[PDB]
Amino acid sequence: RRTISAPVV
Amino acid sequence: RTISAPVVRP
Amino acid sequence: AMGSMERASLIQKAKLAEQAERYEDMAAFMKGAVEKGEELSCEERNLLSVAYKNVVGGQRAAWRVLSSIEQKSNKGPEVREYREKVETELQGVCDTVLGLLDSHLIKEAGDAESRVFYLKMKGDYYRYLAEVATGDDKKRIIDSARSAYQEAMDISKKEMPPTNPIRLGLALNFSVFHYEIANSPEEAISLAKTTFDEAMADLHTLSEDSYKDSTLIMQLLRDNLTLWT
Amino acid sequence: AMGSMERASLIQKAKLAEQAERYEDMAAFMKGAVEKGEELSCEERNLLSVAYKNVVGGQRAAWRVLSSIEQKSKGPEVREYREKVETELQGVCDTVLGLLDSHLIKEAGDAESRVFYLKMKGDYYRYLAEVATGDDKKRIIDSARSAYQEAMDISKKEMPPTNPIRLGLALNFSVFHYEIANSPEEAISLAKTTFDEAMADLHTLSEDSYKDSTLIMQLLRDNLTLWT
Repeated sequence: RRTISAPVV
Repeated sequence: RTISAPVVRP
Repeated sequence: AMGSMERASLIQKAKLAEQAERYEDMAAFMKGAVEKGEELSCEERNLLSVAYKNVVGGQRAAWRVLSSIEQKSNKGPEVREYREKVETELQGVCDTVLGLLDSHLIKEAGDAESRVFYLKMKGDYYRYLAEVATGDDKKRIIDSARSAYQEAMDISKKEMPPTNPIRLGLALNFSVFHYEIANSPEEAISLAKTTFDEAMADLHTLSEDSYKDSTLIMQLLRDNLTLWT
Repeated sequence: AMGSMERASLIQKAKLAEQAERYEDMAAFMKGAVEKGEELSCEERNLLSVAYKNVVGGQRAAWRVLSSIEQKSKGPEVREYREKVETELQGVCDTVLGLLDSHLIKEAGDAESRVFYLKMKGDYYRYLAEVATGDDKKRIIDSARSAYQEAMDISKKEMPPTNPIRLGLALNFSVFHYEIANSPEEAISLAKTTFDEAMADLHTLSEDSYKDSTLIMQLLRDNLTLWT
């Protein structure tokens, strides 16, 4: 786990 | 499908 | 240039390049489509964002590989020179996306969904610049990212439900900015937690489709909370 | 373009571009290395081959995806984009064939280096054949045939039947027979001979040399099952 940002679906 | 010579890693 | 090409042909070729995993071509085709000067549809906004995310994504992951090899400290100039070359390409792409947003896409016209989409994307490409910036330039860039995210948040608070996937994605990216960029973990934890809780409350109104979409993103908030707390 | 950079520095940055999966950068660094005009080491040869194989790899896969879309039917956009990708791939094959004929292919050297470069020449004419038509196709097919044939004649004379470079050459010439020259009989016949003649001498190998030879024998066996 590292900080994750919004994906693009 | 058909396979050709891969890249060699060593 | 894409100036000689029909807008409709540019959109089709953007879709072909996505299918072929040619994301640099997909981004050039979508830029041509934007420069026609008509608004993007929801589908077109997502093509534009997927193209430039893939391009800058590859560059940020290269920059971090090279920046690690550079930081291992106990030495020729080659690693530094290649890290600088990748950095300059990354900055090139962000300035291109930021020029498209300011010249063509960010307006006071349009629904909340388009207005928020474009101000979040502004906040995001300033955030990608802040990751590689130093000194006075970094400070200016951090301020530009904060103002775009804050303006996007103000609109999403007034004009969207707390479960809206665009509003959740914005709140996630803004907490990531608070934590990774602005050295403000308290503000990061507070925003992710409030955003989670406020969205939890409205989930029962949502069909199966929009339930999945809200919860996919609400989990990313909880996973960051797990990591930060 | 890479002219102002030291040869050692281009080799280092080719290795960083590979670690960063920047295969276009890696290819342009290795091209500047070749253009220094000194022979490539076995390790440098492999970095050049890796770099251009990954560039041309992405273009052939894109080209395949668009060609299949084109075949299931109609505005001109699919053909136009297929043609732009085609044009880039030809640009890269022409660069490789130019470096091979200007700098790498020599009458000097061991069998390993001379076969490695003639095989590569066959491979890049084969990639051009995959997208060619008409009179151009016929000339390209003859070019690929003559590079591979020249490489086969050296490897039969100067190399044992287990040698991985000989085996990868024979695998790629069999692919050429099946995919490009529309002779599945010669493809199966070469793959089968290459495999059987290697198996006869397998017992002479040990350690990584045994493993490297059986790696490529598996691919000959994979193609033989797919093709028969």
